[PDB]
Amino acid sequence: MTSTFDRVATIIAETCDIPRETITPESHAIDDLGIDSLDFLDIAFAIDKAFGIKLPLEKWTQEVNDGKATTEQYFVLKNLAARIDELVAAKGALEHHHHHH
Repeated sequence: MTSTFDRVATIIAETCDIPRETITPESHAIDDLGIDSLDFLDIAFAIDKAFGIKLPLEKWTQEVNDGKATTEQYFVLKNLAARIDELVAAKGALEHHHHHH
């Protein structure tokens, strides 16, 4: 299991001084966790380093605000982790499988 959510939940924990374990996959960064979109830029930049991916977070936030998309689709842990995991697979070409404890 490439626990993409797990690593991002840890990043969020470090960001907003909160326990990682209380962040569930269906937690909304803004509505639920009470984390502003500006902090979510820093979170995404920490993901950018961690996974070695380029999150177009600027366009995703723009889609939300311009009614192209809803906030949930990019700012919920399950959806965000899926976006990340797609970009890890796309850049990797080979399988991004990594086992851990």
